[PDB]
Amino acid sequence: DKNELVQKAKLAEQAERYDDMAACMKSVTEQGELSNEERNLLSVAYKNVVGARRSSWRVVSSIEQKTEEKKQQMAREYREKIETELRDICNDVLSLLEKFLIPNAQAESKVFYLKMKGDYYRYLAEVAAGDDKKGIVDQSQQAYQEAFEISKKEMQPTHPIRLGLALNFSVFYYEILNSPEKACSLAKTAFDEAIAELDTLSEESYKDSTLIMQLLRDNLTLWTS
Amino acid sequence: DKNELVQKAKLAEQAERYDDMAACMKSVTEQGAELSNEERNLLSVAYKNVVGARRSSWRVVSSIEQKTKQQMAREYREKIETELRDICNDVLSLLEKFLIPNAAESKVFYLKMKGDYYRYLAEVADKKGIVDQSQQAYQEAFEISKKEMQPTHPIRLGLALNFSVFYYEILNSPEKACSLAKTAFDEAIAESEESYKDSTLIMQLLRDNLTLWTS
Amino acid sequence: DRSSSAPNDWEIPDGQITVGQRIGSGSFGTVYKGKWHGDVAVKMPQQLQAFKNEVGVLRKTRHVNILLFMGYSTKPQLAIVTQWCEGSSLYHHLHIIETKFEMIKLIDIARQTAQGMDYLHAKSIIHRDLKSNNIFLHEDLTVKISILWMAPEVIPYSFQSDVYAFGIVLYELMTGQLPPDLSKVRSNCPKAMKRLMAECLKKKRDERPLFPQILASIELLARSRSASEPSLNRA
Repeated sequence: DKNELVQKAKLAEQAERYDDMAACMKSVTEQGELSNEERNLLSVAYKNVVGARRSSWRVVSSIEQKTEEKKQQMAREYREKIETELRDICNDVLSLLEKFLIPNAQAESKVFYLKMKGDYYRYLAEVAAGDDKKGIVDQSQQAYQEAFEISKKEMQPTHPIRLGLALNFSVFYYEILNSPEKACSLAKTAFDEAIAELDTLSEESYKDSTLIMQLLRDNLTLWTS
Repeated sequence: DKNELVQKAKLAEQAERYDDMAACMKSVTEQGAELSNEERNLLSVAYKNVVGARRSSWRVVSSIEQKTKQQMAREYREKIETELRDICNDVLSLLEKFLIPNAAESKVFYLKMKGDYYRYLAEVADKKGIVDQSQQAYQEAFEISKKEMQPTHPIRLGLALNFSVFYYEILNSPEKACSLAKTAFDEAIAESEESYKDSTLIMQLLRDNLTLWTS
Repeated sequence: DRSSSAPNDWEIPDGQITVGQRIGSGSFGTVYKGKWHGDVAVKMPQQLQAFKNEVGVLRKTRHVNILLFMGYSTKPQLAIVTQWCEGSSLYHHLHIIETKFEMIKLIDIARQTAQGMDYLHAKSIIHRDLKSNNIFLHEDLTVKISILWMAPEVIPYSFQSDVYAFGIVLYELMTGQLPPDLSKVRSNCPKAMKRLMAECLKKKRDERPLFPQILASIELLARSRSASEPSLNRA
């Protein structure tokens, strides 16, 4: 089963049948720690599912602003109908981690889990509005904060997810909290530390470090606007 | 009513959420609506996108099994394959029930669709007793269309292009495809121009089609 | 836009061109990076004779498919200036990074070399030192025109001695691995390309084809996927 589940997952991944990946990996997670490679598949799977569920939402929202008419009914209904799909998708991954994140402490595994928990809240926060968004925004900042603490103390700057976590924390502050310096200071701190760490000898850390770090400067540059 | 559906379809098309387009376009056509080029185009684009990804997936899926848990690979193929048939058989029923009676470019394209969608279905195969209907569909459409639109028209060339690739991909008999392909080139090259910009791509495609079939 | 996320006259007076940081060495000497209305490349009695002899041969090139020479320098030291090439040599691409080249481009790499050498040959320019360490993939694979790669008779140059080296290019293009073991040739190589590589290793030096024949041969062989009609047009 688990082997086959991974196999169905790995094969469905090849099939890009991400819709099916969600059902397989959810059921996989339901068994309750998730191994490294096995954990990776879930993140990419739901991210791809949410991706389609987010890019569409983005274009349709723009279209609504552009729409100004009968279109307002169709657009708003459609936007709402796509929002309820992602939120159920959101509550699902949240429910899975809410249950199976607990078996985690391997500190980076716990670190990985909190990062994952914070990210989807932002997706949820984008589609929500008003007080509904406030409730999730609160949980989101707290999740990144708790993640940042353990990641900062227990994970060295060569760890790729430590850098990616800071990136997610910073993009949330910039995109919603609208405080570029609050995001820039932390993100650049990792960046400054990561470039110092570029001197490390390990090839994989080096490979993963150069791959991720490229986003940081133009991102901060884009945030100068 | 249909206008509401047309709008929704227009939305799902660009938002990369093709599943909604088919259901909405189905409601318009099942009501008995008459489709103009852009009206049918949306329908054509909706189902063509929807079926291509699964079939391409099957191509991916069906290739890994060749590399041979083992049963599971075949089983997964059968699932997408099973779904791939159902999702297209819906269109055949709709075509047969409503789009066939629809009534010359209209019939040409709808007849074209029958063979087209039938091609996508039969290739999944049984096959011996299936493919001939697409052959029949294409022959009728080509025979009827030959007198209605000039070869430069992209529908005819698109029809001819599919009609040509059909013999090669359905049973690997390149002799008719290559002859068919070149047969249209000179009358198309000889020349209404609003969509000729599109015609040149199909023309180029057929020439490029011709380029591979040389081997 | 919005923030991204985690995806998972040919004499140039001295002083006009800024010669910057030293990058490396070529077949002989030192190659430096430079600036003049964009990036430029600068290559630094025996010294003067070697410079004029190499410069004089290089001075005959005026074509888009050859590493573009731009000028020469006498101050503070004798320097030969060409345009800058960004990337790595064919050897580095093929042997340290395992560069993933498209088949059409692999055939095209052969096409550009014969065109450049034919042009050079029309100007009576003998290459004498063709090899993967001397072949830079400029920008999007644009071709700009040895102990292990120098032909047995050369290692005395003639049209056929230079051709032998291009024969080795066919080997490198089809095998991709360090020596050469021809068994590494790719499975999808067109038979005509497969045979030409084998032909290039023929024992008789005078049996090698002329550059007009190679270019014409590449034009003929170059002709060597079918699919369904694309979605109809919409704005």
